[PDB]
Amino acid sequence: SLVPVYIYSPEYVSMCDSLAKIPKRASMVHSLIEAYALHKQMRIVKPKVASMEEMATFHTDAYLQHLQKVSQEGDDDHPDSIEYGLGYDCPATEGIFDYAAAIGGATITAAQCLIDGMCKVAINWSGGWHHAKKDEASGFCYLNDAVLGILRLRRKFERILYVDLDLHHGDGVEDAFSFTSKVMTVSLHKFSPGFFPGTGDVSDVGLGKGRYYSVNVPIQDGIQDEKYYQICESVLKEVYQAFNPKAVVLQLGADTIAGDPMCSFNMTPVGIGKCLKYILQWQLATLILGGGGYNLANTARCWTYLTGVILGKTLSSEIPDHEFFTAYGPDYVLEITPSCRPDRNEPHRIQQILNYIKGNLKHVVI
Ligand SMILES: Cn1cc(C(=O)Cc2ccccc2)cc1/C=C/C(=O)NO
Ligand SMILES: [K+]
Ligand SMILES: [K+]
Ligand SMILES: [Zn+2]
Ligand SMILES: [Zn+2]
Repeated sequence: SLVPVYIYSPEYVSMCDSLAKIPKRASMVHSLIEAYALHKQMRIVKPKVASMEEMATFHTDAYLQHLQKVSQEGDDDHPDSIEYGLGYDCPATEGIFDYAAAIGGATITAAQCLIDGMCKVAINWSGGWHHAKKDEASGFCYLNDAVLGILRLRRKFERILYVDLDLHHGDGVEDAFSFTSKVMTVSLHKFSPGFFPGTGDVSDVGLGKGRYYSVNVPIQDGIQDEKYYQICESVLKEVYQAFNPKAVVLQLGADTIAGDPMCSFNMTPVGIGKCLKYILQWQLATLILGGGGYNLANTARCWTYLTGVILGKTLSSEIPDHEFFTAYGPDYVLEITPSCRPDRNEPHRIQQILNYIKGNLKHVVI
């Protein structure tokens, strides 16, 4: 149809809530999307928990298995943990395996729907776990659903484009497809000394026949909706022309929005929204994902607003009373206001980058 597919299931939302770093976030988001009763304008779909075999299409058995053990326990001692990433920035708590599988399945489902012509846009705000390596958790990413969806997607579509708008660089997803030309990865993110993962400069382009098939736009603190769109809509224009994608997987981690603990970018869901609109306009099959977002209230407002955009709907400022109303204090409005920090993004260095890029995107043609 022309109607968007909204991957959802009360079981699933509960599952996602159990994640340490972002408790009750999944619920808060569905709850708010429901309060603006947008779900009514979408096609709900239950997540087909990823099979051991499906997850294994990108992750080593050794890893998936170890992730399983620990999940049915508590990583009792296991000094081998570090070998797989389980530690602090990826706590191997109990029953996370089911957690992973739940999410990875959802994203896979989303991709299935897109494949089966059931819709042009499939959503899974829980997904977006872009750091997970083929065999080693990373920055709260125990499973890389982002990649899985791309794989499942490549079944029907030839060239697939992955646009990562999370605050952090989408290393995991990028690596997975660093050596191929069938999948292109575009990532906007804060790049600085010490800032995790600290990978993906602009000189990062890919390897072998995957060279120039990995584009990275390093941004600096303070960037707002103004410049961000300029920068983004600029790159996405080139990428589109020189790549001609068949489908698109878009990660929209809200850890870039003003107010997020990450205190780096100074974006508001409206800006990210404009980027979303620009992509959607290509009317290719598109798989939407969540990801970072740690100022929960805000993360909810953001993704809800975006969901609105996806429906070409205009939401009212008044935050609809709902299960978490209290949380949107003290103004209870949808809009987010950019903090008052300077935008350390020198316009010279920027244009310098947008050329470096389009220049590399020149080869992609040739
Ligand atoms: C909150 N978080 C902490 C880490 C680290 O492991 C390390 C770190 C080290 C020095 C400065 C800042 C962060 C990674 C994340 C989030 C990733 C994310 O949301 N991906 O989508
Ligand atoms: K990113
Ligand atoms: K690539
Ligand atoms: Zn272990
Ligand atoms: Zn992030």
